[PDB]
Amino acid sequence: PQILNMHMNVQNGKWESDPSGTKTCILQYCQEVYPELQITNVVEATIQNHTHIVIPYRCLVGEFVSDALLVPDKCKFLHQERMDVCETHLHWHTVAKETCSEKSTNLHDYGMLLPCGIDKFRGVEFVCCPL
Amino acid sequence: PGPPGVVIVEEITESTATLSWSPATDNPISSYNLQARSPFSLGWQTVKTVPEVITGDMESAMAVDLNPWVEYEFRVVATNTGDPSIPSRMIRTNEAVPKTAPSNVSGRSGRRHELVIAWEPVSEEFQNGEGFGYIVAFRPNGTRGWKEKMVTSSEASKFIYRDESVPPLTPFEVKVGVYNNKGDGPFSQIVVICSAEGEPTAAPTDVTATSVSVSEIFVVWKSLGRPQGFEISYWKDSVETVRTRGNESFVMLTGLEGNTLYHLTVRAYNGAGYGPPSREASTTT
Repeated sequence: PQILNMHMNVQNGKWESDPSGTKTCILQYCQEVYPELQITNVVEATIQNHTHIVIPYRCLVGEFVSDALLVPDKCKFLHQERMDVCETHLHWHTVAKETCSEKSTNLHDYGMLLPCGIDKFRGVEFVCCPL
Repeated sequence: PGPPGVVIVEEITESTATLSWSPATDNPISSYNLQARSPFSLGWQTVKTVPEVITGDMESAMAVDLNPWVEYEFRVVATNTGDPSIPSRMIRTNEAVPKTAPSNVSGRSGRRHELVIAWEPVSEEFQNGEGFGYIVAFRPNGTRGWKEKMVTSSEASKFIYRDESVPPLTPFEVKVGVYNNKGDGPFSQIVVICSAEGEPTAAPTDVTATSVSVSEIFVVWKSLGRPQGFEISYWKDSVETVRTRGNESFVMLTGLEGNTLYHLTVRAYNGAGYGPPSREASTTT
């Protein structure tokens, strides 16, 4: 489940337009699109029907479960966490990317940890891979 | 000899606490001895100190070999052996990286596409800091890379990974590490656990019931979900369930009524659940 505005059909696997045909340009919209699901939070991750490149918002269902990251061979699994802060997804992505740059590596994958608000988290998990 | 006054903890490190005390009363004292108590200690226990022997003229010492991030409580004892001193205030050693990986990394029963990993949780005595958690790493047996999952609950004892592409009974190399606020810890030794094996999917076939005595009926029968045993339900024309002696293909119902028609169904079970019932068999005692 993820999100005129378009959303993912969890039964078919394709993108459908706004159900009412009026909503254009987040958490409340996830809940109205998937009323059968318990949407508790949202987080940032090409759609036609004219093509557009967009980064969709994942409608997080139920209690938060951290993503399982893939660690290829010869790479490192790293993570940061602070119980005394609460930052955005863009912040932790930049922190993860800058952390791999300090070690002269690239940011291969990353995920969020410990939500503290609507699309705001207290930690980050990521994987740096060699050049 | 008299008891010392009270212990004053002056400096605290990760495994070391510098503490002093007011001297006891000599009624010639040979040495002072230090004891500590933690929520994980079995009462008061003696501690290693610097110097190794605290002579009678010394009013202070440095307790060593303490565990990081553990609440402690100290007291002094005089010996020429007298009564102990008044217990000190509750302190806590400084944080450190974790050094203890969880034990008994094993698997559990689960659904047809679940990899259920389990482990014995680590007590606060060996977490060594705040924000303690586990790092569950797993990979198909023989592969190179790892899939890693962060378990932020310190009391968590298992984790379930769901993958529709992983077939049942697939062997996975699994490690479970530790971490806290000050840094990562060690991983456990690699164990190999298989995935899934869901509920038994096939029902017993050729269920043959035959009257043996006036109160006994012998039953015999013949996949995806391995059977750990069979449960047999029998009713007259009062539902009663019975089970097998392990993974066998037969039971003997006892304590039945004489010259009475009984109906019967059999179904298998394992740790995940039950299977589909078999065709209804029936005989008369």
